[PDB]
Amino acid sequence: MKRTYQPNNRKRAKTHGFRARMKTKSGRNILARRRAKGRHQLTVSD
Amino acid sequence: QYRIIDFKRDKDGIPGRVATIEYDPNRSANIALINYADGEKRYIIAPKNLKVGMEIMSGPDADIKIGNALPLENIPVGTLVHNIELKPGRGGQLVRAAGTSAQVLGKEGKYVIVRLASGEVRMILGKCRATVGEVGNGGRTDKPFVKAGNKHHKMKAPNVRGVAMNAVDHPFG
RNA sequence: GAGCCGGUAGCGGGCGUGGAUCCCUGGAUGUCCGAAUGGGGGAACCCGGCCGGCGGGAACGCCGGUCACCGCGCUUUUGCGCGGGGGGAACCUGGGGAACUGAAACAUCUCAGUACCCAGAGGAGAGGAAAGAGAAAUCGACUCCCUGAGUAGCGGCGAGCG
RNA sequence: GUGGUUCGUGGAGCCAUGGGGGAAUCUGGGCGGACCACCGCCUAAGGCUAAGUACUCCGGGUGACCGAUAGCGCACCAGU
RNA sequence: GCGAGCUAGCCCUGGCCAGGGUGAAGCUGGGGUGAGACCCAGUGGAGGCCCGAACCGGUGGGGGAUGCAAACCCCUCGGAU
RNA sequence: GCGAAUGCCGGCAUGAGUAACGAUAAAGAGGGUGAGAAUCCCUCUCGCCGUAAGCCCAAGGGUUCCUACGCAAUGGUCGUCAGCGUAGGGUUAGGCGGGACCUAAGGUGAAGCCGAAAGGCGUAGCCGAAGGGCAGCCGGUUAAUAUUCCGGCCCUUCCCGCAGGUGCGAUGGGGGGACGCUCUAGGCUAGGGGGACCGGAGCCAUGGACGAGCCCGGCCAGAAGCGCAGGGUGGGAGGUAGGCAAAUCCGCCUCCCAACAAGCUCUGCGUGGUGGGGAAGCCCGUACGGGUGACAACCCCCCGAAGCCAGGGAGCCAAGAAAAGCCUCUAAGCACAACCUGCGGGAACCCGUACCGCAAACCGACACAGGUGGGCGGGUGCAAGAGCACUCAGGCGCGCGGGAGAACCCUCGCCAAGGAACUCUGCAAGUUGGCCCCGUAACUUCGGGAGAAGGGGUGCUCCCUGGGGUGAUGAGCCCCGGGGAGCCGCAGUGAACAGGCUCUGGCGACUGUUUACCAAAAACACAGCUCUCUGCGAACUCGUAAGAGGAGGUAUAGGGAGCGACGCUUGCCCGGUGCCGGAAGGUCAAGGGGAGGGGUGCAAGCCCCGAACCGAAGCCCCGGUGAACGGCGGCCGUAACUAUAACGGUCCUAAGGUAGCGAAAUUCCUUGUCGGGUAAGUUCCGACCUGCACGAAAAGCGUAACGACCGGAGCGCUGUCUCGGCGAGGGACCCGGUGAAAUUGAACUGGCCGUGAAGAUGCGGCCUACCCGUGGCAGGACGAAAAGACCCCGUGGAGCUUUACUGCAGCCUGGUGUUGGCUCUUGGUCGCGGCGCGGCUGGGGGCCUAACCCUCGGAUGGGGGGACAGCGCUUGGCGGGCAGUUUGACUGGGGCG
Repeated sequence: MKRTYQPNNRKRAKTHGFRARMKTKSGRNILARRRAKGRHQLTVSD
Repeated sequence: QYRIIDFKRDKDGIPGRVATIEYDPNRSANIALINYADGEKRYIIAPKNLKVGMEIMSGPDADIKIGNALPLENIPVGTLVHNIELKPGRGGQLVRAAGTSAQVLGKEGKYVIVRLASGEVRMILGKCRATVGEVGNGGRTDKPFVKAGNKHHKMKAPNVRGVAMNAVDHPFG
């Protein structure tokens, strides 16, 4: 059926992961956004 | 086999021996390993002729011995060439398997005349070089891609075309 | 000032007026990530020089400590010793910077120098002793509140801005 | 050739500058809104400067403010 | 700001196409002429080539329509170095 | 202050005890446990797999895995069962995988390069993998782990010591690891098969046979020593005008040994010696059986790989990735202590394992007949083969069971007699379907259209005969004819997998590719043609300036394009338009450059307006331009006993349709008129051709082969149809367990003929009219779905278009700038047709060259262009490439009018 979910450790991870977000302006942005703003955890945390 | 190599001599007094027939797949040029004196080599131009049994070179000196090549300065008039040495040492300055090279059809001071292989005419310059001899491309033309599409087999873009499209898509398009 | 081992009330055991529980303030530890900065990296993991005990090395040899990123001055010598950088709800100036919508269309205009993004200072920045203002030869830092005034005035002199 | 200014090209200045010419050191040199005479003001083209206004994460006070579909959405193993 | 673990591509690097059929270049030999053209016979094994599994697809009909399912089941079909 | 917003939130009823149990691969019986078992455990019949419904490696998910307790809810019923609850416990590695090694894409990235800032790029080096590389295997052992735990057998790297050895000693160099595809020799395990030849546990019941009888098996792994087996290179000297920046390496030339020689990396024997070994099995559960002791056996011939040796060999073209090891060596130290070796002792980590894993544990929100990558995948039978029917090992019976068999939908089976007429349509289905032999038409680009079309064969028995693997060849096996005789059934690929064929036409050549959830086509794609911009630092595409792309390409090339094999053939017009060329003449921006006027000025002055002339592209004007846009006439007369026409007369146009074709899918008058096909034929197909409106390049006529394309016809055959009529399995119906769903104001809701806003159960008159239900059948409740997509209306919105409006991107362009020298020159001007001079200032031609840029070619120097130009500022211009707005009202429907 091929949905769109097949997760890929390697993938998903990579792609998304503390770092990256960081590395980025943007990413970083929102991130520290989320952080306070909301609490929670985060991607990679995932 | 996905690679380049030589294209412009500028170390001479060297012994030019016609390496061999390594007809080559990568630029419409068919060249053979050119064996130099020391032993240092080079898949060199494909300027047709100069039989396997190598036997050539060039030089600040001379030696029209078909193929081979020197500066404009050092060159006859009424002569057919390639290794299009445009600017001062810019190595090759044209004629790629483009058999019909250029013909020092008249030179002038630090300026030598050239029949624009491609399809026009004007002048080069001083030392500027270029090796006579033909090309090599056996009319590298024609040949049928029959009931299939050589193309594809191209590895060479089916970058296919269109023009009629349904849209209003790509540059001047 | 005389009760306690946190919200757990329960089992099993215990500290205490020859000043416990806890309230304060200044402490020493502060494992791994994170600007990370020793090096690599899909964070919270895996890798290197110097010192280090010497350590089980039962008649056989390791973690710990450490150290070190890079842009800043410059005692330059072979450069040794200082600052930064990362944050941070809101507020601050600079750098850059828009359509909606009003004008009962919409090109001028408006929303605005707003919303957003960026950089950066602070606990506040902003700004700040005048080649200023205006004209009574009158006034004097900058800022902010009221007022001046929805006036003088800007304009497809229209909506508005002011 | 743009800016800011109430100024939307305007009789339209001051200050700020994108390009090109490129003065003076006190009878110097801008200014008082095109310009000009005379009067009157000011002295630039470097810098530092607390206080008077702004903002609530924090702590307190107070409520013709609420009461569990109201109040921050979330009165307690919720930005879960 | 957020995304190619959707899909269209493009770069890099591996894996994969059960069996069978058709029989061009060639090379071997023989063939009237100068050599040959060129003929034939053998060998030979190409082709986005044929017949067909897995695999890729999803016309043509059947079911299904608060389904098994927000595209699937059935018969059928094309591609198959 | 609330019915009331298809309102929000929460509960709660509906339909409704009807609809569903997630594949029609079925079960049934005996015992056992339990409070209670169709749904659990043992056992015995039975059905479904079997290329899977097998084990395996991955990825993903992470305790789901075992064991003892337990069922409240999740398990679409139960439930003592669980991949559910609580509790305890389980997965260990120098040699397996990941790192402690290597790089391509790509990503990072000190230096370097450009941005308003954030940022962009990016060398070397680093990150980066089932690509490279690397040192093991078989058995046992628990409730779970296992190449890790046991044990038996096989190794590797580092370190210290000594023993022996030799210029060791970088990674800088060189080989070097290193590779495409299609195909195939030689050899060998995996794997399979026959053995009654060896071992052993019960048999035979029945008619028969104790017999080469039935049933199990007769293997797995290994130091090197060792013969089948290949598998990779040659051997010395010297010169090294000297390279691979530095010398001995390898590269290149010369003379000798230049073999089936010798060389160093996998299979067989084996065999050290170990294990396994089923059928046991006295103690013991004689049964959740098996844990563990006889003895086992331990052998031969047969078939044989789609990747085992191996980096093979042969062919071919589109001509197949980079860093550990091996040898050469500088720095450099060893050179009685550096590296190679030998023996002996010493050292060896970090994190990964359970079980699921063509899946209820993975994605689809669910135990959803959806998808998901690699490994042999057992046999018997078909010509072969992971296709097929039955079954091996192992897996499972779909998680709802009984019971009736009505209509009715599903899936499937059958028919006489006719046999498409059914109908838009042979849509479906049915014919036909497999191998061998015979036999094959029009046409052809001679390859093919052929599997064409059309027959005939196939089974099991015995006889004599010929072949290729069988180490000679002599129980063994295979391809095969042969021909003779003979036996049976309706049938002899017996079942199962398996073209219906033909005749014709149109388009597109063809294999293709594409609109995922309608459409695979005449749509794009093409191999092939033609115009065509471009000389490199290209031209176009992204980009704010760097820069990449292009392309390490270089005119047999790179980009722009309209058609889209091949054949035949593409004619007529450049008045407008785009463009290419021209640039003498008009024009005209910024600008130079002065007459002259103006304001204030006692006055020198001090600000503007300023115009004669010189002045850019552009535009105007001349020409060239059609596989550039685009266009390519009208009517009157005339031999025509009747009709254009052979000719003739003209008005306008840039010429004014040519060759081929024609009622074509461009022809509405039309089912045009003639012909054929037929019982009639508005589809076809041929021919005319007054072509309502073909036409050569978005080609034109045709064209073999080719198509899940479209349309036309014939045989073949079937319930497609003349109505069908029977039947088989599945719901529907009756039982038990569970138990939804949109819509709905509310309701005990009849027909009539009339009516109302003009298509009424509810209003009037009338006629039938008991109360409820279940299996049904669709008509009405203007039924359900959705605030019509068709419509108009809002001076709503969003996409594409051009001579719409404006504006920007880019491009061309005058003057100006860091853009410096030297000379050759003509023009203006005012002063003193003129000439002499003079200041003024305008045009222009030259190597140079010191910026600039580029250049490189091995260093910073040379080289080339050079006042360019890049590039900054203002000018002007093109400019739908893009961005933003706009494009009225009326309207007895919007529009056209």
